[PDB]
Amino acid sequence: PKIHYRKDYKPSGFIINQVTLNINIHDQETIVRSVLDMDISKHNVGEDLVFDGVGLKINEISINNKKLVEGEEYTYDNEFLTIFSKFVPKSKFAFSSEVIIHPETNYALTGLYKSKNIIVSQCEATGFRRITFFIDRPDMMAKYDVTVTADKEKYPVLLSNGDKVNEFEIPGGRHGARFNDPPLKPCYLFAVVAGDLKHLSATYITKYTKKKVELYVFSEEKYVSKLQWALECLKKSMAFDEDYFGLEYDLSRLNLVAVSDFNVGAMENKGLNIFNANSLLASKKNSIDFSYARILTVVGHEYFHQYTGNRVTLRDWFQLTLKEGLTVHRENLFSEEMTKTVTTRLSHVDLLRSVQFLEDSSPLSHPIRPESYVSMENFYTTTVYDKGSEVMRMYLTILGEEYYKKGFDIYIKKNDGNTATCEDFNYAMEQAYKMKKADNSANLNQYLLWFSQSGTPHVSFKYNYDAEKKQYSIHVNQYTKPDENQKEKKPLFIPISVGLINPENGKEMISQTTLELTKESDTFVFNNIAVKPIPSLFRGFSAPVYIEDQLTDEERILLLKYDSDAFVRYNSCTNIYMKQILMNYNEFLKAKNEKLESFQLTPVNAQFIDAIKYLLEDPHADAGFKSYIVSLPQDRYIINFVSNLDTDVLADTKEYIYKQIGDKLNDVYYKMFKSLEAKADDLTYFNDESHVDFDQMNMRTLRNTLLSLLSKAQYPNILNEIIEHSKSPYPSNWLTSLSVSAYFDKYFELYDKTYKLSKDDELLLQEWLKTVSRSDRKDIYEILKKLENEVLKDSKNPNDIRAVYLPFTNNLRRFHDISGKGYKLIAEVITKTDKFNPMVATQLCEPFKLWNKLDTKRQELMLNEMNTMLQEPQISNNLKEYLLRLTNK
Ligand SMILES: O=C(N[C@@H](C(=O)NO)c1ccc(-c2cc(F)c(F)c(F)c2)cc1)[C@@H](F)C(F)(F)F
Ligand SMILES: [Mg+2]
Ligand SMILES: [Mg+2]
Ligand SMILES: [Mg+2]
Ligand SMILES: [Mg+2]
Ligand SMILES: [Zn+2]
Repeated sequence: PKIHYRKDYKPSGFIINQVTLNINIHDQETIVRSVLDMDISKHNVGEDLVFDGVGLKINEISINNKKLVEGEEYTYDNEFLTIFSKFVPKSKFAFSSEVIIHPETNYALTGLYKSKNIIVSQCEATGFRRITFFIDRPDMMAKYDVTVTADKEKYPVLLSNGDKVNEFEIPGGRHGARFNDPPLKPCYLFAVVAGDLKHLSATYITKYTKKKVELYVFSEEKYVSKLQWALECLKKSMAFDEDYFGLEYDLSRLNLVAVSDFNVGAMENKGLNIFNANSLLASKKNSIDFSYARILTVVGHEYFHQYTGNRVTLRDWFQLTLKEGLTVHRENLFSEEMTKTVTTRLSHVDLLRSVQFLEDSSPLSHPIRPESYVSMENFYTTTVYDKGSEVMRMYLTILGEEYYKKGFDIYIKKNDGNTATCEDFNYAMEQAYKMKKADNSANLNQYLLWFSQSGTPHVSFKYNYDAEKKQYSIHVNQYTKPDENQKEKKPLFIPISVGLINPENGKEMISQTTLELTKESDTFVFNNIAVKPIPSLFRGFSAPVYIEDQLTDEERILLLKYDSDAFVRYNSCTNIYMKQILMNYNEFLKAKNEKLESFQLTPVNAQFIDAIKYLLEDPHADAGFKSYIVSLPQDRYIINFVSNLDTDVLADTKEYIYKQIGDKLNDVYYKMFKSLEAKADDLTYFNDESHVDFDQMNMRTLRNTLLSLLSKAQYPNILNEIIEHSKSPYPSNWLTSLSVSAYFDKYFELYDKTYKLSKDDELLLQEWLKTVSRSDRKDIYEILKKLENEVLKDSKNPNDIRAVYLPFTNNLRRFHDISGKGYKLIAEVITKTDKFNPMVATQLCEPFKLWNKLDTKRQELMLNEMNTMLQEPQISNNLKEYLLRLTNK
């Protein structure tokens, strides 16, 4: 099993200057003819010519138009084509081949495949080798000349990278299109699409060069009415890159294409971005609210890759975070500016500290630039993406906007048209740092540890105030726990955005201040501090760390009410919740262990409940923020703070705390649920797909959150509200009516009603499936069986499989049933999926990531299912590799 090491990078002994492809699509097979115009590099030492080529059927291979013969001049083992060096030319030469591949039965959705009636490619990371022979690595840059042919009736729309330079008819009802793409590119950015596609289009005129860019968004005919918001988002993306970064699109045309079957969200193929339909298509009648921000982020994300990934590309795959962490960061800047809601940044942090923190304290922990890999298909992680983005964002926090923009432009101008590494980016940032600090002696060498060191730093605080001296001190410590990647962890460059709040009037006591913590510990002192402040720490979540604020709940409540920073207010609330959760958890655990007949629980802080009421009742406060404060921290955030977590005891703990708060605030909840209706459910723009109001959507989130709290509580006659909610035109509302009805006799009536509403739109039905999957039902296993038999069946669509099973795995009480029946069920699905799509099978492993954090019975149960999956004779490379790492084997 080949392990690739970052330190082993060496450039190829060969060069590929030109790729000329003929892709001929037929009913039962696809024939690919390829001529590679090649050369010998200065690094060549007379080695064999070895091409990647996976699952290819060879019809012929030639060098300089001379047929090569198997055995004597070459060998092929279904993974590598080896041409013996005595037969390899010493100067420029042409290599040609004709292979047969079979998109129809390509269910792994890598290489060239069929999604419904669309032929489509996915080449990142090493999928191009499933299409034709190549030296399949991103430093092998080449020009591409691509001809596609196909039955005209089935496949009237033909697309690839570059300009369409010819279209022609072919005898027998066929037709072709030729695309020439002169700029050099790595092969993972090659794409081809063929199908009966329908489109919306527009023309965009660039800000500075005033170039006309044609924008096309494509889908199957059935869903063409769902393309409009995507086009709006594309225009928005282009404008933001122009306005913030001064960057314009360089090509005459940009195509976005939705396909039903896709392993991830989307792919940034040059001039031909290809999307999971769930991340490109929406309409207000047929999509939940979440689709709108999803499409905005994903369209934005693929667009921003045109610079950070496409024009400036990767030397090697170990540099993945250089294009993904940076493009996620650009996408976050964009979406924050587009939505103008504080919950956009909060939602990113919420995801990082639950999902990515879990990963980073799991056996799978890695730095954002790993040292090795076996499977690229398993490399695309929340660590590389989301911790990557936080590391890219810290440069902005450290430099400020002006010098960050200067540094970023240095990176682009210096590396445009080339491969690059993480060091190139740090170097560019460092140049800006020298300018900002006004001495060329300043450096960011310590910053590189963010790329190489794994694990989440813990940052903790102590304070001192001298009332006579008017002198305030913040003592800060950082610590990262040793793990498998470093025995000794080094201190990082941690930027701490801080404010000081006057507790008497809630005002700022100092100007904007970013503490630069560069040692294991430091003391930051402030003079002329007139009164003892409450510190506002890591404003905007200014570093990806565990924050231990060492504040009292009284101080935290003051910040929650009066601080200026949304994240610190949100975090202060989170910290109050966590102190309560840990306390009640231990009390419940003790009662369980000692088999107590009676015991006490510590009630929720009443001033805290009063603070929530205060904020909820404030008509000038933000609805999205309001929905965060009435929600306990995510289970996957909580689990980072508890050893041997008994999921039952945690379920009882959450139940107690929600009941405590609802016993005081339910009337407030109910009043708000009713008063929010007019604005939240306003239909004025329901038939305008260009009008998206993120505040209004946050009001609906708040109503739907409140409705859930009231339904769980069995608030008097809340079922009436539920039934009326089911008649709302907004799918976020009527799907919510299904999940909250779980607590009532009406559940299966709403199940049928909402099914009938959902069944004729592919993506809406997947949303319905998710809603059922995550329904708080005691009969949820019986319900899942019904979904399998009646709706899911033997679908190989990753959207269908993920929709049915993943939401259920977050059911704390039932997925973690002490019998192990939920672990058994998800392992059976993983093994079944692994037969045809190893990448998605490993995605479906996600609930096992925390296995060694649970109580010892559940650790044993999970480990048993993982060992069972590992023992499957036909297990894929992906899944084997992943489970071996996860189980510390
Ligand atoms: O869709 C995502 N990421 C893709 C991306 O970065 N688009 O710009 C992405 C694209 C391709 C792959 C990928 C990697 C492989 F190794 C494959 F085999 C494969 F089929 C897809 C993974 C993630 C999500 F991270 C996002 F962006 F949040 F939606
Ligand atoms: Mg094959
Ligand atoms: Mg503009
Ligand atoms: Mg389908
Ligand atoms: Mg290990
Ligand atoms: Zn990306």
